[PDB]
Amino acid sequence: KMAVAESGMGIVEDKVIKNHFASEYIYNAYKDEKTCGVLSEDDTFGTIT
Amino acid sequence: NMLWHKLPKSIYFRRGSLPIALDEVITDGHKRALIVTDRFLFNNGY
Repeated sequence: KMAVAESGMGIVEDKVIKNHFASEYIYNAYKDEKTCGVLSEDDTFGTIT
Repeated sequence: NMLWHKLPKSIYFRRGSLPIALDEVITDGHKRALIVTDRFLFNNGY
């Protein structure tokens, strides 16, 4: 409701079911994907990633 | 009469050889296992 009064376009009823779709799809797939510290470990000869 | 010379199929040996050979018995199809051990070699870390 605060981006419609300044910008001058858009309807208020459609910017509400688009702000909720780009904030829970991005907390349903990148929840458990390790990107810190250690990723994997194969120990046939010794390597880490 | 006739003599012979029989042996196993394979003898892996050198310092640092246990975790690497055991990879060979899971790259082939083997799912279930069983172990035998003394009582002194179970309460410790062997």
